[PDB]
Amino acid sequence: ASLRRGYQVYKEVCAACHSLDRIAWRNLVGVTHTTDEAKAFAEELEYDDEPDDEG
Amino acid sequence: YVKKPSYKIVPHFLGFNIPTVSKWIPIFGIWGAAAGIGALFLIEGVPRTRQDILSKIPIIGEHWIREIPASDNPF
Repeated sequence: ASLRRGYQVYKEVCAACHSLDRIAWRNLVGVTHTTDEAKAFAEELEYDDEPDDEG
Repeated sequence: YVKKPSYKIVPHFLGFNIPTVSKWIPIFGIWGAAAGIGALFLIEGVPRTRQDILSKIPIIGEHWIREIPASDNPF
C-alpha cells in the first residue's frame, strides 16, 4: 500500500525531472496495480512505432 | 553303489545364470521405482509434468492446479 502511494508521488512530483527508465509498465502489475490499471497508464502515452510502408 | 556324481550345467552367459539373475529381478524393480520417483521429482517444476501427470493424481493432484488471477498477470 505504501509502494502504490509512492508510485503516485513519483508520478506527480518526481517524474517532472527524474526518469525511471529501468521500470516497465508490466513491472507494476501485481505489485502496486492490476493488469488493467497498468495497461491504462501505458495506453495513455504514445511511443515510437516501426515506420509505415513509405518509411 | 554310485558310479558318477549327478549334475547338470545350467545355461550361462557372461557369468550370469538364471538362478542368480532371478534373485536380483526384484532389486531392479525397486531401483526402477527409485529412478522413476527421482526423475519425476526432478521435473516436478516443469509445467507439462504438472498438467499431464501430477495434477491427475487423486486427492493430492489439486496441489498442482494453481491459477494466477488475471488481474495479477502482465502476460
